[PDB]
Amino acid sequence: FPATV
Amino acid sequence: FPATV
Amino acid sequence: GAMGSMERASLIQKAKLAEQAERYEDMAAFMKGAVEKGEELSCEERNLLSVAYKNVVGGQRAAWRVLSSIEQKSNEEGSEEKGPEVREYREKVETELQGVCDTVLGLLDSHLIKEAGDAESRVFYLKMKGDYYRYLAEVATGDDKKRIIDSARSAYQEAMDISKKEMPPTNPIRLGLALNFSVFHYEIANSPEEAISLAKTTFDEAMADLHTLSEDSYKDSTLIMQLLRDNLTLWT
Amino acid sequence: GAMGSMERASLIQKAKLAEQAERYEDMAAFMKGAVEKGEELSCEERNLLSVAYKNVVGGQRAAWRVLSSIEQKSNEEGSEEKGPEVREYREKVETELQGVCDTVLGLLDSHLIKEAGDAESRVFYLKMKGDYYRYLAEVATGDDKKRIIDSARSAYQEAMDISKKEMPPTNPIRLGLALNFSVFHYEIANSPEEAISLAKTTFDEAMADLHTLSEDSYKDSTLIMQLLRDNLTLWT
Ligand SMILES: *CC(=O)Nc1ccc(-c2nc3ccccn3c2NCc2ccccc2F)cc1
Ligand SMILES: *CC(=O)Nc1ccc(-c2nc3ccccn3c2NCc2ccccc2F)cc1
Ligand SMILES: [Ca+2]
Ligand SMILES: [Ca+2]
Ligand SMILES: [Ca+2]
Ligand SMILES: [Ca+2]
Ligand SMILES: [Ca+2]
Ligand SMILES: [Ca+2]
Ligand SMILES: [Ca+2]
Ligand SMILES: [Ca+2]
Ligand SMILES: [Ca+2]
Ligand SMILES: [Ca+2]
Ligand SMILES: [Ca+2]
Ligand SMILES: [Ca+2]
Ligand SMILES: [Cl-]
Ligand SMILES: [Cl-]
Repeated sequence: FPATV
Repeated sequence: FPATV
Repeated sequence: GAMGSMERASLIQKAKLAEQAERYEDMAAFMKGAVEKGEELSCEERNLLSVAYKNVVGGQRAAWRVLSSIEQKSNEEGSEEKGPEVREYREKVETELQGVCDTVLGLLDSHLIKEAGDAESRVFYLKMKGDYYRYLAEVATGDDKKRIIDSARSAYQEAMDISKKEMPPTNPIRLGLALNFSVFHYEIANSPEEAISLAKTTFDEAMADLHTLSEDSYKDSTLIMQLLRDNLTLWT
Repeated sequence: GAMGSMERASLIQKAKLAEQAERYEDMAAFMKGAVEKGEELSCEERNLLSVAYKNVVGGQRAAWRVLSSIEQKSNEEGSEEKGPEVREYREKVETELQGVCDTVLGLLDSHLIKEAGDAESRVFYLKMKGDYYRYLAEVATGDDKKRIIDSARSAYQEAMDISKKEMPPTNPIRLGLALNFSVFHYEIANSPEEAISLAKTTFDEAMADLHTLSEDSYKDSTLIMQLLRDNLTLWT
């Protein structure tokens, strides 16, 4: 899964 | 802390 | 509300204790109580709110993905029929997740966003609105799926417009917003090219502004820039 | 009970799904529902019950320790007065923890232990009874603290007596019981010499019986033996 903040 | 199961 | 009798300052204090104890459900409940006092939130308080709900919904999303994967496998050719239980339990977790998203969106609509006038608060809350509609979109399969997606897009877009006008390209809120909107494009909107373009442009414009920053600001901006790079590496 | 309308087999199935999704509160609620159907539990089912509640109470204990440490620091000389919030929140977590222990002890008393006739089931449940009284003892400070400690001791002792008579020294239930009773001695009963003696004797008697075991049984017994060794290393 891609990075989110 | 010591090991318990 | 169950937190109605507790002082605002005590709710904030206990949110911080809950964080230390990794009690994120408690942390979220305390911060919901704090929001419902009706006063605006400081920078620190906004980040307590976001951290709390991010952890709660993050756990729900991870569980939902596990259960969805099991459910998908059960509907493959050659899979033995095991009854309604997998679907039921996935639905249970899904409903709980939707409930948390609705709670967060409710706080934003009543009345955090409408009283948020400074760029740093308004962009922060609109990013949250985009994120929680995105989480709803991840589990949506029905007639309103397109409208949920468009609600996420619309919130992100308003946040982007404000951030570009009012914030420097290295601002961590601006950077995090762009990171997440880029993921929205890739994972939700079936728009990988838009996702890549946004991540690259965001990264490059931040790089060009790093020279203006103190050491501490540099550290925080470059952390998020690395996440943009990580996604670009994943996608290219 | 909320699980009263769900099939026993469906509760078990969902407990296993909850475990896969790391949803231990759900797992515990499903297994409580299964117990309340009134039928005895199989080996696998007993271990689903134990795993579920171990994870729930384990998280509570970790949180309680964090908060207790903060509270202790607040009562040191030179510490600024921050009001009742730390105590209140520690008490909240403590009450929740006691509630879970009481729930587990309630299931054991109504009616798991009384219907457990085989050594493997009876020892398993009595070990659980000792463990959950031990967790109550960890947070006890009042008039019944001695009685809580003695309740833990009594359950462990009955389990020990049965296990020595009816099980081989390598039996994993016997080994785990001894590990935990040894920790009870060290951490609760202020009896470090008893703790050390029990761990050493248990280890040595298991070592002498390993030759009787299959590869798979050997693997499982030696895992717990290593924990006995680890505690002995910590304590000597
Ligand atoms: C006042 C305010 O909101 N300031 C703020 C918010 C968020 C951060 C921040 N920097 C980093 C670096 C690396 C990982 C995570 N962060 C955060 N928190 C997550 C987050 C939340 C909202 C927007 C962006 C964002 F990164 C720093 C300062
Ligand atoms: C039928 C039955 O109860 N059998 C059983 C129970 C428990 C285990 C077991 N082996 C190991 C090795 C290493 C770590 C943990 N375990 C477990 N589970 C924890 C546990 C629970 C109760 C008693 C002892 C114990 F170790 C194997 C077989
Ligand atoms: Ca007040
Ligand atoms: Ca079934
Ligand atoms: Ca649904
Ligand atoms: Ca305002
Ligand atoms: Ca500005
Ligand atoms: Ca790649
Ligand atoms: Ca039935
Ligand atoms: Ca205070
Ligand atoms: Ca108390
Ligand atoms: Ca029986
Ligand atoms: Ca036997
Ligand atoms: Ca040592
Ligand atoms: Cl369910
Ligand atoms: Cl509290």
